[PDB]
Amino acid sequence: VGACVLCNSQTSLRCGACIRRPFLCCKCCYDHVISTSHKLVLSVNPYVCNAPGCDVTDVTQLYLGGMSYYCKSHKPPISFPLCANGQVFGLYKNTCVGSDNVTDFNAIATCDWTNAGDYILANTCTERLKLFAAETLKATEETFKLSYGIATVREVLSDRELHLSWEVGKPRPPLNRNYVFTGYRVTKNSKVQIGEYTFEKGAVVYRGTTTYKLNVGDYFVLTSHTVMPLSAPTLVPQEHYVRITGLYPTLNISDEFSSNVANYQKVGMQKYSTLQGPPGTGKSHFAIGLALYYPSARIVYTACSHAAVDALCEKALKYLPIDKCSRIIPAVECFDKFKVNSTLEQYVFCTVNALPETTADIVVFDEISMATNYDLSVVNARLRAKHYVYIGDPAQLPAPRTLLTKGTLEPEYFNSVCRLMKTIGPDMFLGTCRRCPAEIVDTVSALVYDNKLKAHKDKSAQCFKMFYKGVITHDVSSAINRPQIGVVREFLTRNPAWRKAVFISPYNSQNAVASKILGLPTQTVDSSQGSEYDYVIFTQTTETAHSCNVNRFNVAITRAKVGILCIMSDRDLYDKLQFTSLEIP
Amino acid sequence: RDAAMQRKLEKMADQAMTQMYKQARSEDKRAKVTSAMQTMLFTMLRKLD
Amino acid sequence: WDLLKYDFTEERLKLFDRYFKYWDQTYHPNCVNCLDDRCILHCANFNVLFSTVFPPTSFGPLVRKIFVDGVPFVVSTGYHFRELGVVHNQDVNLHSSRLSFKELLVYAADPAMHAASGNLLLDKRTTCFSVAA
Ligand SMILES: [Zn+2]
Ligand SMILES: [Zn+2]
Ligand SMILES: [Zn+2]
Ligand SMILES: [Zn+2]
Repeated sequence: VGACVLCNSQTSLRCGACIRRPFLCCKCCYDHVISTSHKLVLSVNPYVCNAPGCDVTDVTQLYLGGMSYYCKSHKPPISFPLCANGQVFGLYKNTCVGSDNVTDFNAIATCDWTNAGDYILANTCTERLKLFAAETLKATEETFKLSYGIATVREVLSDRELHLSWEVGKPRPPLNRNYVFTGYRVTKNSKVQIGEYTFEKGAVVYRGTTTYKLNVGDYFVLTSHTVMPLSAPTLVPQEHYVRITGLYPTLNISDEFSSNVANYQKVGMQKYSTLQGPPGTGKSHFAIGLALYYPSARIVYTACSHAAVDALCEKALKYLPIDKCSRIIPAVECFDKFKVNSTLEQYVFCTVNALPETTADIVVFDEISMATNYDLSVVNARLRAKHYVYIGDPAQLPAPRTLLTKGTLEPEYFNSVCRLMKTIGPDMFLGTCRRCPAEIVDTVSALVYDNKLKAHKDKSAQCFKMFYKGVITHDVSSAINRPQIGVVREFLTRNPAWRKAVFISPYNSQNAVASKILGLPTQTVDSSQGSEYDYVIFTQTTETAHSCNVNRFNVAITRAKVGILCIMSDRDLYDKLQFTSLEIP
Repeated sequence: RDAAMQRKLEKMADQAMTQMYKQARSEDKRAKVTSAMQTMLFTMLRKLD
Repeated sequence: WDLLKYDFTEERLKLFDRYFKYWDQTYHPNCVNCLDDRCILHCANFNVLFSTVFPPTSFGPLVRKIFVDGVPFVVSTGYHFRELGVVHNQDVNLHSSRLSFKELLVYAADPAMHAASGNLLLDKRTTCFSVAA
């Protein structure tokens, strides 16, 4: 029993062909089943013919025979069809509104999430339909994870390097950081979890959370989890106030957080606020000055990944009292300097999936770009706050979309908060970049910040760009550009100091080859987000949409604090770069 | 003919409605007692010392 | 006697050897191994006799610790009848995962958990052995 996701009318009908089994009113269920291939409908009892050895499950081909559902073949003389009169027979038939258009629901329910239009519709439909679309997309991703074959340790070459035998008849998932596996050991009549692992091509080099002496028999599977159903909206209704509501500012503040003080007051002006912080602008500084500006307020700091929550905890250790901070860890090594699992603490640092059902004065959700509507909705469901502070950057990386193959996802379609801060603009903005040199700041501000981001540092004269296509070779799930790595080698020989730089590439295979040949530390642009280095050497390695993405390029080029070398294969981004052009040797 | 075909149908439809209603009610009570029993066991175990 | 000793089979055979040495019919210390109902009665009689020897605190449910979802429980897995001897469960599950409705129903019925959680009782109003409150 439930409420029609399209009508909110109390209903006992669920669609059996939809993976999330959403609740639908009689009229909505009728229109959906007659407009798609979805013919299985669930009630308190499923709408299926109960005849012995009969397979008729279509709702339009079933009748109420006596006390059961029967097909036309097996029905008694006294029967009336399940699907008739423009409605579906079921509970609360009199109370039913229906919908003029079921196109959005039909598209969301029947889409395979392989087109950018599906995500656009998900981010632009009704709020209940947004929740349903997030549920469907996450469940589809979880199921698609099960489609991958099992990789078993066939022989151990050495430590940190393995040999894998893959399951026959099933595809092999890409071996990168986005696909974190889990090891499993063989026992008598059961199976035991031995750690979470990631794999790369060597033979496979494996990086595990915990070290082991694993041998033949252990096999690695991408762990999937149950998708709980969403109830709260991705965003609470917007309320604007005339006075600081529920907060009491401190009368003494330091110069470290003075510049944000006005923005802090804006936190009290509205139910929720959106913050756009470019790289190196002090998003953590703002988030912790919010607490220092309202010392009595109980604040919950949340982020999708453990890394961002750990960074928030690191900042809190720097400015906030340790006894007022508690890190919530569910039953991966994370921050372990706060007291563990203390819900009632004034400052509560926790990831999205491990949050407790609680209230707070302020809920600060960091790194909004990585978030999905699922995370936003579940955060609103578990946390009750007078004020919400969404912190991130639409110009940075979103959550990866494995099922998306056709089309590219724009920043406005990353999530509801992303939609707001891309359409109506962020509630407040961090306009000073303290990390990157002037060239990089100007480049990113002209690219994705509408020439608003300003440079704290001067020009470092160490920002260089080179236009070099090279040769692109493709392996199972990545791309390699050896001539670009050779150009980097020549640059390193002519500029030995740049050997302190960190190589960054959008492809894991290019990173592996660069680590093997150059000796530099290597980072994917996806994993480089949130970090910073003095010198950065970046090779585009392709001209595909993945490497030419403006958010990805911004993240890649904002990792440098002093100097950056850019080997560009795309002419558009190379010309966009405000760097000193270099000639190919 | 076509009226004795109908006025005898709302009776069986109404009783089917009532039946699956009480079946849903009983099923909900089933979940309720499941939750109560499990929480009672987990509360009584915590005293084990 | 040791409090934790529950199987007194050897003492039962010793007593039968001592006092009824030349009684032709065979004797089964635990009534599980009987051949049919008549042998059940015939062994139960001698067990009724011999059960007046052993301490009263060795008769009743036999508890064992079993973890479910990593949670240590205390559940009944066997019984020590005065007349039938020792009977062990055959489908005891150790280190199980989830408790269905039947499993919760059973584990909420037997006095194992209720007794193991309660406090010790001593009542002077009666003579029958008392367990707890
Ligand atoms: Zn459907
Ligand atoms: Zn409806
Ligand atoms: Zn049939
Ligand atoms: Zn016998």
